[PDB]
Amino acid sequence: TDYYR
Amino acid sequence: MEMEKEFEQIDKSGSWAAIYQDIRHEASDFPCRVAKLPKNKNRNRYRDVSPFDHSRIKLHQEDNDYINASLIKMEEAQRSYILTQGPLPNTCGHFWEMVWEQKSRGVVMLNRVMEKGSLKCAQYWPQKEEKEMIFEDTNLKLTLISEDIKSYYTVRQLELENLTTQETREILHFHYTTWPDFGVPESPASFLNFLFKVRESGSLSPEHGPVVVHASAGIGRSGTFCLADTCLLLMDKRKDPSSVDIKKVLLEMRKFRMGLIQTADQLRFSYLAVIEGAKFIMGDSSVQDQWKELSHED
Repeated sequence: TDYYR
Repeated sequence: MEMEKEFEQIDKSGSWAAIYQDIRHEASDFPCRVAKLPKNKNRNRYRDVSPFDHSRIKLHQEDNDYINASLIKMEEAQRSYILTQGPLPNTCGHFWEMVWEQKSRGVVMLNRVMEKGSLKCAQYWPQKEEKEMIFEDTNLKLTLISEDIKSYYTVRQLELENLTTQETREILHFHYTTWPDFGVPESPASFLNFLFKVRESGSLSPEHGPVVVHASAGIGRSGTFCLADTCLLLMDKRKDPSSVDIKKVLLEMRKFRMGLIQTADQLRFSYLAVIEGAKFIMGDSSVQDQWKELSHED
């Protein structure tokens, strides 16, 4: 896998 | 120069997005080789948030010394912080191993286990005193001793025991429960009331190891906590408070971990927090009592 931004 | 006159200038122009985008462009870029290694894929919560090789915390084991954590060493302010991600189900043992080895006395949590219907952090501490946690991989035991619940935050007393060495240590857990992801706290008063509770406990003292600060990624909300705390220390040992530039302090912090402060509004908040907090540091003891009343902790 996931992305924060 | 001077933060208060700079604040009013940027708020009138409405250029907070431009000032923040300039910090991102000027931000340091160092390698994250160990973090990108295939064996460490399941040790990272997010693909875009990794620690730099030069400032990463190493575990004291010959197998794999990796943990998504960084040591922010502020030389002039004489304070160090460890910023880490919210631990994963397979990294809770590593998290507590880091706390033991680095001799930390306090853990600051700025998120909730579940935010906006999604899992942001694992339940790494026991919720019940009769249900203690044993981390078999690292040979550690954790027990909840007591908890002091307020309206927007909770202070927990935990006992961490190393089963190999038979030693015991008291860890204080400071949990801010009302700070949304990519958001800002309710008011500078609620933030500062929390920050000074952490300061007065003795967790930030150089007699102990660095305080562990985390959120989900350990960059946004965590960067705001550390930026505001460092800026307040600097205007107490310089004897010229107006010389402190928040942008230069943030860029110095970004040399140790990527993406500290995630939005333009979080940077704006850091300014408000430091301006309001400067009053106590200057010598006015009564404002600490005013923060407690405006925070509505009862």
